[PDB]
Amino acid sequence: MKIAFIGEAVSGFGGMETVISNVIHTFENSSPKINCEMFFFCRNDKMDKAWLKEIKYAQSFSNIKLSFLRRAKHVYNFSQWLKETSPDIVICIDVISCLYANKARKKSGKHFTIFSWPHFSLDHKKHAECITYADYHLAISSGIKEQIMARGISAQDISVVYNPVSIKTVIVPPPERDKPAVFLYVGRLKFEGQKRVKDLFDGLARTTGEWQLHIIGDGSDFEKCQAYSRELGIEQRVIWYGWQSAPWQVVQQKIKNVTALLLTSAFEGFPMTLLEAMSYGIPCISSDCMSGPRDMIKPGLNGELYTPGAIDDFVGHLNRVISGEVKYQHDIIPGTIERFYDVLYFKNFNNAIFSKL
Repeated sequence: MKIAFIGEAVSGFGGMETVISNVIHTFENSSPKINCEMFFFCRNDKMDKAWLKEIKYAQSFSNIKLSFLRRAKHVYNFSQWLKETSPDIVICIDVISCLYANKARKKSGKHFTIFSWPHFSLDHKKHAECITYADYHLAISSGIKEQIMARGISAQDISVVYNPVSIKTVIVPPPERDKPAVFLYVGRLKFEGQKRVKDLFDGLARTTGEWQLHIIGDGSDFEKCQAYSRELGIEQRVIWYGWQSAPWQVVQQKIKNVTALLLTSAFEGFPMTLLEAMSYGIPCISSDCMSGPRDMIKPGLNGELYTPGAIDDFVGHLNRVISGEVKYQHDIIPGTIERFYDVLYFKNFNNAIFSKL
């Protein structure tokens, strides 16, 4: 004991919430308990509490409209909480909370260590400069580590902890020989913007060889993406599943054989679907975007990376996996993401904290 996990209020149904609750519980059962608590800075109470089931938390509100005054109230409320708790460790799940923690530490008179643990590219969310208010840093990607070092932080004060995925006991095999290649896209649909489904279709339309694309997800651009597939003349090779609560059940039950999962984004907070696909042995072809894919994909071994915007290179990767010129062995791909699996992840996460202490 004792570790405080603090951050601005979240929706309550995110991937981030899943990792946080999971990390707290296995901290809570590590030693006799090593105690964990959470503190949220909120504008309202719209956050769902389901995920905080067995989690002790407190909140600070504040909906004053001048942000200077709202931050002042948050720093005060968290300063008082620090006096009633006494945590040894404060871990901030967003960058603005690093500022709140630092200012409330001086105000409260308490002594503790502040870790940042952001869950999105600093360059793509506000308040990036607030990262410098933490003592040490827990980076879920090498890209995040580079962004922190760019603000003057020493690499020795940043540990890359990645993010966790569960070990699977089934493998999704490739299509049998002489069957069309089967590509998979899992995610919210955006035609350009962050996801660039346009690039996915542009690349697939230029490829050589028989292929089929299975798309699990939707979004406002659904109709625009459908019309673009018709414009490119690929519409009979695309199968749309809409939103799906359990995409990997759809993969096993309905699709059964997969050549590769494709991701064509301009940026990602953390591409958890890539980890999920590799944990089932599915190779991934991804843009090398900020951030995450380059930490998971090993070119030639479990998939490929292409330079952002290099659609010609993407098409080359697609042609080669279709032809067999490059072959990814689905049976060994789950072993290529060893450092992401729950138990080893938590081991290095725990060590990244107590080694700085």
